[PDB]
Amino acid sequence: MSEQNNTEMTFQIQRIYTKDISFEAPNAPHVFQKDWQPEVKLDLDTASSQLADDVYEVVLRVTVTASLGEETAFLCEVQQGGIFSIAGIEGTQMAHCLGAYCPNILFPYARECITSMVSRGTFPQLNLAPVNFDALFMNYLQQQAGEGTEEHQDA
Amino acid sequence: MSEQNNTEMTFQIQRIYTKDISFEAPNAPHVFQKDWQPEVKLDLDTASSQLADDVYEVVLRVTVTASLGEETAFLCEVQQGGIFSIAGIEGTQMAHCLGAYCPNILFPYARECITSMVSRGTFPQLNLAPVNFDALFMNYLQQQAGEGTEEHQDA
Amino acid sequence: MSEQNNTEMTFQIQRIYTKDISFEAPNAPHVFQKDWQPEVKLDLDTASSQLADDVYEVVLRVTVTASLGEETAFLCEVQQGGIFSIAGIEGTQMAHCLGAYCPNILFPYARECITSMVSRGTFPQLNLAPVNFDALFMNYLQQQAGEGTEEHQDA
Amino acid sequence: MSEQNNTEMTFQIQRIYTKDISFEAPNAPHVFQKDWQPEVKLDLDTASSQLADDVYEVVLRVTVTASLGEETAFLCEVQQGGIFSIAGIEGTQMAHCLGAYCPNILFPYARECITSMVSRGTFPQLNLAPVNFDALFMNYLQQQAGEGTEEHQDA
Amino acid sequence: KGKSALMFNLQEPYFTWPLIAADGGYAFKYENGKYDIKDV
Amino acid sequence: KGKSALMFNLQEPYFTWPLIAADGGYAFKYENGKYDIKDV
Amino acid sequence: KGKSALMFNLQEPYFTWPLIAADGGYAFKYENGKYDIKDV
Amino acid sequence: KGKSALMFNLQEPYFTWPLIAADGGYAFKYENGKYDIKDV
Repeated sequence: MSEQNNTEMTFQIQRIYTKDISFEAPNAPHVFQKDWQPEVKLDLDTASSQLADDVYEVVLRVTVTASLGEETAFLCEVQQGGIFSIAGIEGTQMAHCLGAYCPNILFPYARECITSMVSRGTFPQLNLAPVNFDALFMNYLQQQAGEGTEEHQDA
Repeated sequence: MSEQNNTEMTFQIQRIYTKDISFEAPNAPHVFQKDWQPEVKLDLDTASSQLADDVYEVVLRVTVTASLGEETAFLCEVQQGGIFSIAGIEGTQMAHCLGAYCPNILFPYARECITSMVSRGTFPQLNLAPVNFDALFMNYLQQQAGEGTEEHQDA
Repeated sequence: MSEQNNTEMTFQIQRIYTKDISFEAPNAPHVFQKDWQPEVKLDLDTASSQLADDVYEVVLRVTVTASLGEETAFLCEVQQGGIFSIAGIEGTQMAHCLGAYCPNILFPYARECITSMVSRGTFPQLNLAPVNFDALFMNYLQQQAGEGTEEHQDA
Repeated sequence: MSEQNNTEMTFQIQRIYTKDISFEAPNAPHVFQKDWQPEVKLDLDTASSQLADDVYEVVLRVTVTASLGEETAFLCEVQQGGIFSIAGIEGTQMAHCLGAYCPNILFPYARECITSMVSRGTFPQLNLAPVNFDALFMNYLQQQAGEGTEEHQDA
Repeated sequence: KGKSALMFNLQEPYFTWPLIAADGGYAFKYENGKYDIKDV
Repeated sequence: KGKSALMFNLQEPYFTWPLIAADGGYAFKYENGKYDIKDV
Repeated sequence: KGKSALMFNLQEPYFTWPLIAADGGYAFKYENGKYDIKDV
Repeated sequence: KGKSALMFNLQEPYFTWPLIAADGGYAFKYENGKYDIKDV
C-alpha cells in the first residue's frame, strides 16, 4: 500500500453480476388504499472483498426506502457485484477508482434492477441519476489544460 | 339446464404484483471455481390474506435453487401476490382452485421475475415447466369436455 | 350436458426470449418541456412460425404507446418469442392455450423488457396492470356449459 | 438545470437517456441449437446537438453485430443521448472532452442497455472491458498545437 | 391470421382482450427541477 | 361446482402434486476461454 | 519481502458521494388515472 | 475538422478508437435434455 500518487496503473473487468436482490413490499395491497405516489428515497452503501492478489470484488449496494403517507410502501435493495483487477493505483488514485469509477460501472445495472423490481410491484419510475464526480475531482486537485496556443483546423 | 343466470360465484382479479423478490448468490464469486452442473430445486408454497369483505389475496412463494452438488450457485424466491375478490364457492372444488388455479394465474409472472434475476446474475435462463394439475384433476371429474359458446362479445 | 372431446393436451415449455426489442423517443431532448398526460396502452399482437413437427415458436409483439395529443411521449415494442413443444391440444382447449395462455407466458417478459426501455428513456415506467382475458371469458360465455366440474374426491 | 454563460469552467450532467434502442435475433432458435461463442462487432460512433448556450446533448452510438459460424447470431444498437452543461472549454481540450470524456460517461449506460437485451435474448452477458481511451489520447494534447493561454505560467 | 401449425384458426373463441389505457393526469414536474444532478 | 376460490382452509390433502423433476442435460460447463484480460 | 501491487481495506470511499432525496411529482387516481387498476 | 473554442457542427467524427471486442470463449448451451411435466 503506497502513498505518493505517481504510477502507470492498470484496470480490467473479469465479471459483472447481480449477487443480491431485495424488493420487500409489506403494505403492497395497501397501495390500493393509498391514492398517491410512495416517497421513494435512495441509499448508497460500499461493500467490497478480496478474491486474490490484485483480484478484488467490489459490491455496489443501492438500498431504497419508500412510504405511502404515514405507512411504508416498499423497501428495495440491490447488490451489483463486480470482479475488478486493480494494480499500480495508490492513495488518491485508488480512492478515485474504487470510490467513483467501479461504482459508475455497476451503477447502471443496480439502477435497472431496482427500477424493474419497483415496477413489478406496480409502482412508478425511480432510477438514480448519474453524477460526474471525476469532473469535480479534476478541479478539486487542479489538473488545468495544455497551456500554449489553440488550433482552428480548416476543412 | 333452463337456469341460465349466474349465482354468487364469480372469478375476479383486482391486482397482480410482486409483494417480495429475493435473489441470493453468496457463493457468486466462488461459482467460477466450481463446475457448472446445476441441480435445480423448485419449492412450491402459497398463503392467503383477507384485505376486505369478499376481497382476498393469494401470494405465491416460488423458490428456485441451483445447487452444484453441495455448493449453492444461487437462490431465487419470489412472492408473486394477487388480489382476487370472489365469493359463492365451497367444498373440494375450492381447494382445487386456491391450491392450483389461482397461483397458476400468478405463475407466468413469478417465473419471469426469477428468470430475469437469474440472467441479471449472468447465469443462463431457467424456464420452469408449468404443471397442468388442472387437466389431471378434470380427468377425474369427467375426463374432458370443451363445448365453446360465444355470445358476450366485448366489455 | 357434457360433449366429451377427450382432449389429452401435453404442454412443454422449451425456451423464452426477446426476438426483437426497440425504443423510440424522437422528441427525447424536447421531453424536458412536454405535458404529462399520455395514453399508456399495451398492444398484444399474435404471430407464430413452424420450426419443426409439434415444435412451434409463438412470437407475441407487445407495443406500449404513449401520446399526449400531437406531442408523442414515447414508443416501446418487444416481440417476445417462446419455443413451446405441444401436441394433443384440441377443441376449445387448443384456442385457449396458444391463443391466450402461451402469449400470457410471454406477456410478463415483454412487459418487463418494455418497462426496462422506458426506464432507460427516463420516462415514468411501470409493469402495467395484467389484462386478465381468462377471467372475463369464463365469467362471460352464454350457457352454463355443463356439469363436468361435479365430483367430490377419494384421497 | 439552470446554468448561464457568466461562469468559469463548468461541467454538469443534466440527464442520461436512451433515444434509440434496437435488438434483433433473426436465427434466434437456430442459434439455441448452435452452441458456440458469438463474435461481436462493436462499432464506435458519436453525435451532438446544441440545446442552449453552454448546454448540448452528446449521443453515443454503440452498435453490435454478433455472428456465429457463417450466419448472424443477433444485432443490437443503443444511441445513449446525454445532456451536459459544458463551459471553460477550448482547443484540443474542448474537442477531447466532447469526443472522448462525454461518450466515456455514456458508455457504462450504453454497455448495460445492450448487456440486458442480450440476457433477455438469453445469450451470454456482453460487457465491454472499460478502456480509458480518454487518458490514452490525453497525453498527446499537451504535446502538440492546441489549447490557448501561453505556457511558462509557473515560478 | 391463418395458421402456422398443423391445426390453428383462432377467430370465433378468440375475443378481443383489453389493451389498457391509463391517463397520465396533467403537466410533469419541470420548472425548478429536484430530480436532476446539479452540484458543480 | 364454483368458478373461483378465496380463503385458505387446508381441510384435506386432495390428490397428489409431485411437481416437475427439474433435471436436464447440462449447460456451459465454463470451458477455459479468454476475453483478453487487460484494458490499459 | 511482500509481493502483489498495493491492496486496501476500504480506506475512505472517495471524497464523499452525495445524491438527490426523491422527486417526480407522480400520483395514482383509481378513477381512470394511472399506476392503478380500476377492476378488469 | 474546422471548429472553434466554443462548440462545433457535426460535419464528421474524429475521436473513434477500435474497441477490444470479444474472443473465442464459451457460454452457450442453455439446456437440451429439457425435463417433462408428466403427460398433461
